[PDB]
Amino acid sequence: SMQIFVKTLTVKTITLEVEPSDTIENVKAKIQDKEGIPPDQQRLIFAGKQLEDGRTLSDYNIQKESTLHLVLRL
Amino acid sequence: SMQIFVKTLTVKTITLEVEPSDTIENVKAKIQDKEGIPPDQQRLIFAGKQLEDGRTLSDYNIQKESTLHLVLRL
Repeated sequence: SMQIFVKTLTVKTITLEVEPSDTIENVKAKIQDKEGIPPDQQRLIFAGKQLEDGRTLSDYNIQKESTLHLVLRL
Repeated sequence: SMQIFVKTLTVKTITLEVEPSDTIENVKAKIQDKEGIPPDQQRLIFAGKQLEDGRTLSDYNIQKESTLHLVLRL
């Protein structure tokens, strides 16, 4: 009869396949391919630091099964 | 070649087909059908007010194409 919309906000953990030498920028692109989030809205955080696009995961000693935090720009 | 995890707060907006006389409990039942969230783990919000199970969409003046907000609770 009638349609309503429900906007949901959940805690979600995504898994990515990466190389220690991938840049933060390449990681944001992989997040886009999986979530449809453009890279310019993505803020990636590890151990309290904002991750810089032009650096690699190894630059931040992001190892296997490390967990990044993704926060979106408003 | 490694696996990493990215934890994010993800926004998903769902559409529901309802009648103005549907109870909130009936609406949560439809959310379960489409997202698999049981009604007691659902915190359903309209216009900043938490919606009560025994009340209808009309009671809260929820009209066509209205948007509700949902977060998960234990």
